[PDB]
Amino acid sequence: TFMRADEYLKKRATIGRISTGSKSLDKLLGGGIETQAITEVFGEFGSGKTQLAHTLAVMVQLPPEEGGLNGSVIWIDTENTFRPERIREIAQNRGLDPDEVLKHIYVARAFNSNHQMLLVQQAEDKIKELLNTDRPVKLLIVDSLTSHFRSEYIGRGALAERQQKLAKHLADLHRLANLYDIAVFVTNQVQHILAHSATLRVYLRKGKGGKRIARLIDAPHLPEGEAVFSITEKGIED
Amino acid sequence: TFMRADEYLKKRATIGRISTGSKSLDKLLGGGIETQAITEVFGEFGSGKTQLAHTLAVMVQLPPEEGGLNGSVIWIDTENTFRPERIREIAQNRGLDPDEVLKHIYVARAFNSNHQMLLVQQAEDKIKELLNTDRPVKLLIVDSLTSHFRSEYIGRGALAERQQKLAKHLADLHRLANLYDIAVFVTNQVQGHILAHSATLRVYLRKGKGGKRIARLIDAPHLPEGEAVFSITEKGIED
Amino acid sequence: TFMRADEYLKKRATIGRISTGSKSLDKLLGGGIETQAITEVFGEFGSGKTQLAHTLAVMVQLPPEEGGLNGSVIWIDTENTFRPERIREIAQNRGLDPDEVLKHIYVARAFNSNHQMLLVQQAEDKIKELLNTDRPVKLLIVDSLTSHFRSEYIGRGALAERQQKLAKHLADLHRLANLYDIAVFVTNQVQGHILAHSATLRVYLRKGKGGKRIARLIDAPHLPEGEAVFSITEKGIED
Amino acid sequence: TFMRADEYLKKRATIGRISTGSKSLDKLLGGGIETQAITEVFGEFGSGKTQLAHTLAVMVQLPPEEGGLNGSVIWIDTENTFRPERIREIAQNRGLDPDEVLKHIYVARAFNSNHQMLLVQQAEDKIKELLNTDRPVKLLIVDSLTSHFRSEYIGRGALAERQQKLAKHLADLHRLANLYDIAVFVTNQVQGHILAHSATLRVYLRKGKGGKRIARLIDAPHLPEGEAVFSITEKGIED
Amino acid sequence: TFMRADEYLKKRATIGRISTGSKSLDKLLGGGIETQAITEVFGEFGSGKTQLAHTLAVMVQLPPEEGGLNGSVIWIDTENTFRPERIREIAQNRGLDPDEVLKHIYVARAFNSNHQMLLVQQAEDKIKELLNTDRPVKLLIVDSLTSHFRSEYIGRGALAERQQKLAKHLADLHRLANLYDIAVFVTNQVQHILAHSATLRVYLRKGKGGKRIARLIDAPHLPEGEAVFSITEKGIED
Amino acid sequence: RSIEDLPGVGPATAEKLREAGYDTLEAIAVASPIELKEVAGISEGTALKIIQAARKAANLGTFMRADEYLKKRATIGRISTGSKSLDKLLGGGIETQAITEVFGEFGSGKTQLAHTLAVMVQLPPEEGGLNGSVIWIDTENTFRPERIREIAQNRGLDPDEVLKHIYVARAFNSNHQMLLVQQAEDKIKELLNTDRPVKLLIVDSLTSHFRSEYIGRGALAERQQKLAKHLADLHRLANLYDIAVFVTNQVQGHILAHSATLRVYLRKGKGGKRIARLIDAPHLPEGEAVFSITEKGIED
Repeated sequence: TFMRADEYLKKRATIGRISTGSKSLDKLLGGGIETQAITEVFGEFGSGKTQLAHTLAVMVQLPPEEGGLNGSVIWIDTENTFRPERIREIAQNRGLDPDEVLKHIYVARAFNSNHQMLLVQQAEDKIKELLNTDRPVKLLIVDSLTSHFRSEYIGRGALAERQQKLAKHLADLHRLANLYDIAVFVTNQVQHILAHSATLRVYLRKGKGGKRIARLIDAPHLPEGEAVFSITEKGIED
Repeated sequence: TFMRADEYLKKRATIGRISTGSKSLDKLLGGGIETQAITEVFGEFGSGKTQLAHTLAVMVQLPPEEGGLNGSVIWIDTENTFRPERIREIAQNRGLDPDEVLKHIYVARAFNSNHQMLLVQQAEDKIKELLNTDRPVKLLIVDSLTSHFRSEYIGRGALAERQQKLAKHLADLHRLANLYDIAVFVTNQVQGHILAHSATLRVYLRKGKGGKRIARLIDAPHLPEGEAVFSITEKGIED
Repeated sequence: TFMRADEYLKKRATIGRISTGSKSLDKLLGGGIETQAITEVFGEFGSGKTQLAHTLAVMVQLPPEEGGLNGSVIWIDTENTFRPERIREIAQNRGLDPDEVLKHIYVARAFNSNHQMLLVQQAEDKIKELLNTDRPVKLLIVDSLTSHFRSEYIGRGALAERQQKLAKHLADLHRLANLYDIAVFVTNQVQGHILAHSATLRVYLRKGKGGKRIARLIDAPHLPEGEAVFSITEKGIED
Repeated sequence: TFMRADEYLKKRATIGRISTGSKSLDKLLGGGIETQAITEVFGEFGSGKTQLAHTLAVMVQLPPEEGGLNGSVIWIDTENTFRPERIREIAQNRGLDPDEVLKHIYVARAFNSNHQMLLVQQAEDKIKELLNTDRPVKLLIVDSLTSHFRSEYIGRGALAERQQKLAKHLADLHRLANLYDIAVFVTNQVQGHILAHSATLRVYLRKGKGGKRIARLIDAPHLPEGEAVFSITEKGIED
Repeated sequence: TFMRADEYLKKRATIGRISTGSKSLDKLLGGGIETQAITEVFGEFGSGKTQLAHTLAVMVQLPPEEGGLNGSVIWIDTENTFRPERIREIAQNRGLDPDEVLKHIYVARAFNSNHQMLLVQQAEDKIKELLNTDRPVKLLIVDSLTSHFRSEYIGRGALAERQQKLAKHLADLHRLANLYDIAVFVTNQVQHILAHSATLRVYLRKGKGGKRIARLIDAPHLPEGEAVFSITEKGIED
Repeated sequence: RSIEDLPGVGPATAEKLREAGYDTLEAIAVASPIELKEVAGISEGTALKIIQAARKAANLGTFMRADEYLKKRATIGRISTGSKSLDKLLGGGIETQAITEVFGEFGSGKTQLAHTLAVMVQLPPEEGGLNGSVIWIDTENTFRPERIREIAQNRGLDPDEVLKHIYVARAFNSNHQMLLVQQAEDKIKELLNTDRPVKLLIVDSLTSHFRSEYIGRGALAERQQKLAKHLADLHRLANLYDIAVFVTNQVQGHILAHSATLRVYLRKGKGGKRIARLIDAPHLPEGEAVFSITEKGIED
C-alpha cells in the first residue's frame, strides 16, 4: 500500500539518529547514522568498521541528548567478530554501566548465507516483542553482510543468483528498518559486491598514524569532505 | 535464536584451550586451539599438519593443568592417514597408557565428499552419547577437510555447488563447535584451491631447516603476528 | 557409525598382503599390495599391468607363508582382457592346481561405465557369501578402471560429472576394501588422463630394458622409494 | 653529478611557493605549489584545472608576501585554452594592471606531441633570457600535458614509445624545475589513461555542489590528507 | 678473470656490516646488510623502506663498534624522497653531529630509467676519488630502483628489453659492490618486477599499531622468523 | 691457426670480435661477412677472407677417424660425487669431455654436489678424482669457499691447499656469463700442462640469468640461440681439454641444456637425504640413488 505524503513526511521526521561516538564523523554524516535506513560502511580489513559497529552498539543505548535513542541492539555476526568484552571496555569509559550495556544487545552467529538470511527474518521476533517496551530495538547490525555471499557464490552462473538473494536479503532489512524505525548498520570488506539498495554508503580507510578517515560516496543529502577519527576505549572518538 | 551480549560473553569465557604440545606454537595460538571454534591448519604435503592433529588427539585427553580438557575425540579421516599406532607412540613417550588413550578417540573413514559431510551430521550422536559423561568430546578432527571437495568438483560450473556444499559442511561443523563447546580442527593441503573461509582461525605451516616446521597466522588482530618453530618427534609436536 | 581407535588399531592389525610374484616389487610394495586399500597401477599399454593382475589372482590363493592369503578373487573386466587360460599357466607353474584356482576367481564383463559401477555394487553380495568360508574374497580387481570413463565422458561440462561418478565408484571400492579386509587392485592405461586419487597407493610401471618391466612408486609417505625391475613369464611376474 | 646532503638540504630550503589564490587549497598544498617540482593537477573536463593554471600565472607575479615569487611565466598550450583576457580579468579584479601582468607570461601553442616536447627544450632559452633579471621565470605551465600523447599513441605496441617519450618529456621538465628553481604545473584530463608518474605531487580535483570544485592529494606522507573546496570567479580561484 | 678461492675466502671475510638501527632487524639479518652485496628491500608504499634507507645512511657513518663502517654514502633518488633534513633529525638523536652526517652523503636525482642507469656509472667517479680517504663510500642507495623501469616499459614487447636493461643496471651495481666493498641498498615498491641478481631480498609490511615487520625470502644463510621494529627519531629502532 | 691467429685479424679486431661472442674459430667460421664487417669494422672482402681462414682452420670443424675417436673416449676421466650410490648411478661418476646437467627444485642440493665435486676432482684417481684444478662460474652468488674448506678438512685434505686449485668468477648476467667462458679458456691453457690441469668446470646456475633476461615469446627464440651457443662453447672446452663440465638448472618459462651429455634429476627425499635419478636409458643404468648432505659434502 502507498501512504500519503502527509504520513510520509511525518515519518521521515520521526527519524532517529545514532552518534558514531566521534564528533568529526557525526558531522560529515549529518547527525549520524539514521533509522529507517541501511547504512553501509566498507573498506579494507582493519579499517575499523567493526569497531564503529561496537561503538554504535553502545551509543544507541544512551539518551537522545548524548546522541542515542535509548534502544536495544540486534547483532548478526558472520565472521565471529562480536566481542561483548569489547563493549564492556568502551562502555565503562564513557559513562554508562559496562555491565548494563551487554543487557540490551542480542547476538546470533550466522554460519553461512542461508543462515544469515534466515536470522534476519527471525530478528523480527525479538524486535517485535520489545517495541512495547522502554528500550525497543533501534540498531540492527550485520557484520559482515557480504562475507558469506562472496564465498558461497563464486564464478559467474551464480553471480546472478547471488544478487537475487543478496537483494531479497537487503529488502528484508529495508523492511524492518522502516516497519520499526530501526537503524540498519552493515559492513562490507573490500579489497567485488556492494549493497546497492543501501540508503547511505560510507567508505573508510586506515589513515596516517593509527587513524581512520571516512568520506561518503554520493553528493546530495550531506557534506562533501572527509572525516578523521581514532580507535580507543569508548570505541571511536574525535 | 539470539543471545544476550552478557550470555554470549559468559558462554565465551567458558572456552577451553587444547595445547599443541609446543610451548612456542601454543604462545602463537594464545595457549592453544580453542573450543567453539574451527581452526584450520594448511600447508604443503608433509608440513606436518597431520602430526599436529595426532598430538592434539592426545593433549586434549589430559587435565587442564596439563594442557588438555579431559575430553574425547571424534576423527573424520578422508585420506586414510589416521594411525592409532602413532597416537599410542605419542602417548607412550608422554608417559600415558597407549591402551587407555586409544579408548577416547573415535574414527570414521570418509571415502568421498558426500560421505564426509554425512559423517559430521552423524558425529552429533557420539557427541551427545558422551556429552553427559566426565570425558565428553572436546576435539573434532577433519583430516583432510578439502581433499575430496577439490577432486570431485573440477572446473567452473562446479565451484558453484562445491562452495555451496562446503559452506554447508563448515556450517555443520561451526554448529557442533558452539552447540557443544568442541574444538574443531581441520587440515587443508595447499600446493581450484579451496579454503575454510568460515574458519575461526587459519594457521599456515611449512617445512623448515631440518625436520622442523614453522607456523604463522593469517590475521593481525586477535593473537600475535609472528612465527613459531617446532619439531616432529615422539610426543608428536615438541618445541 | 564410528569406531574406537583401539578397535581400529585392531582392524588395521589384520591388514594382509598379497605378493606380486617377484621379490623385487614386493620390497618396493613393502611386502605386496595390501588389503583394506586400493592399489592403482598405471602405465602405457603393454606395460604389463594386466599380467600383474593375473599373477595376483593366483598368489592371493596360496598360503600366507607362500605369500597369499588363502582367498578368492572377484574380477571386473572392462576391456575383455581376462584370460582364464593364463591363470592356469601361472598357477600350474606355482604349485597350485590349475583347475582349482579357477574355482576361486569370479569374473564379470563390464560393457560401459554404468555397468562397471553397477558391477562393483553387486560384488558385495558375492563378497558377503564367501565371507564365512575358508576362502573368502581377498582380492578384487578392476581392469581397466578408467577405460570406459575416459571414453563416455568427453569435453569439459562432462569432466565434472565423470569425477562425481568416478569418485562414487572409487568410494564404493574403498568401502568394500575396508568393510571386508579386501585388497582392491585397479589398472589405468596412461598415454583426458583421469586418475584414482583416492588410491591408497599408486604404482607406475613402464616397459624396461630387455623385454623387462620396471615400476616405481608415486610420492613419499609410507613405503620406500626407488625402482623395481621384473619380467613376464610363466608364473606371471618374476624377478 | 651529485651533491652533498648539506647542499641538497640547502638548495631545498631555497624552494619558493606560489599561492593558488585559495586559503584552503593553499593549506592543502602546504602553502602552494612549489618550485623545483612538477605539480600535476588532474580531473574531468571542466574540473577547473585550466582556471587554476590562469590564477597561478597571476599569483606568481606578485610579491612573496602576497603569495607570488615576483617571477615570469612560460606557458605551453596544447589545447588552445590559454586566454590572456582571462589573465587580464583575474588581474583586474585582484587590483593589478592587466596591461602589465600580460607582459610576464610567454606562450607557445603546441600542435602535437613532438611539438610539445620541442617547446620545453626551447623554453630553456627564455628561462636563461630572463634568469639574470629581477623577474625570472618561476612558473612553467603545460596545459594539457597528456592531451596529445593519448591521441597520437593508440593501442599497445604504442605505449612502449609513449611512456618512453613521455618519460623523456617529464625528465626534461624536472631538469628545468631544479636547474632553475622553477615551479612546473601540468594538467591531465581524466575520464589508455596516462599519468605523470615522475610528478612530484599529484592533485586530483572534481566538480562539486554548485560551480564549486574540490581538490585532494594522492599521497599520505608529505602534506595533509584531507579535501579542499574553492570556487571559480574573477581573481580566478577563491576560497 | 677468476681469482683463487684463497683471495676469494679472504675477501668474503673483509665483508663489512651496516646496522639497521634496530636490534630485532640486525638479528634476523645476521649482523646487518653486508658490503659486496645488493640488499633489496620491498613492500607496499609506506612500509618504511625509505626510512630504513635514511637510517642506514647514518649508521654506516659511525664506528664499527656501534655497527657502522666509518664510510660515506652515494644516494640515487628517483622518487624525490631523500630528505637531508630527515637525516639531521634521526642523527641528532643517536649521538653523532646532525650537521656532520649531511657531509658524507652525496645525492643525485634520477629523472628516468636512462638517467638512473647513467648515474650509477658516474657514481664510480665520486666513489673512486675517495677510496684513498678516511671515509670511503660504503653505502650506495637506489631508492627507488624499480620505479622508473615499471613506468617506462609497459605492455609486453618491452618487458623483454626492460629485463635486459634492468639486468645491465643490476650488474653495474654488483660490480661496484664487489669492486669497492660497498653495500648496495635498493628499494622496490610492490602492490610486478624484482631484482633477481639481488644478494638478499627482505620483505617488509606495515604491522599492527605503527610498526613494521620484516622477514627474509630464502632459507639458507640467515634465520627464518620475522622481525618487528618502529619508525621514530633515530630512524629505525628496537 | 689455433686462436685469432687468423689472417686479417689484429688485436684491435680480435677485441671487437670477442666483446661480441665471436671468440672461437668456429664462431667466425659460421658468421657472415656483413656480421663481421659490422662487428669489427673490417671491409666485406677481408671479413670474407677471415671467415674462410676460420672455416679451414676450425678445430671442431674436422672429422676424426673412428679408430682415433674410439681412443679419445678411452681417455675419459671420471670424478666421484662422493657417494657410492650416486656413482653407481653414473657408472663411476661425472665424466670429462661431457656436460653433465643436474636439475631439481631449489634446495635439492645440486649446489652441494657442485662443491663436493670441486674437492673430489682434486684427489688421486684411486681416491675418486683426477688430480685437477677447478674453474667455477658463479651466477647466483652461491659459491662458498668456506664449504670447500669444510668438506676438505673432513676428508683429511689440507683446506688451505684445496682452496688453491679452484678459480671462481661471479657472473652478473647472461652476457657476462657467456663472456667468462672464453676467459675460462685462457686460464685453462694457463694451468694446462701443470701438475694440476683444469679437470672440472662448474656453471652454477647455468640457466638462472637466461630465464630472467629473456621473458616473452619474442625473447624465447634468441634465448635458445644464445644458450645453444653458450652450451656449444662449453662442449668445445670439454672435449678440447678433457674437462668435465658440470652445470646446474633450477626447475619448478622453463629451460634446460638440451645438448647436455647427461641430465640427472634430483629431489629432496625422505628426511634430510636427497634422491637423484637419470633421464634416459642409453648409456648407463636405470634406477634411483639416495644420498645425503653432510661434512664431506655428499655421502653414501
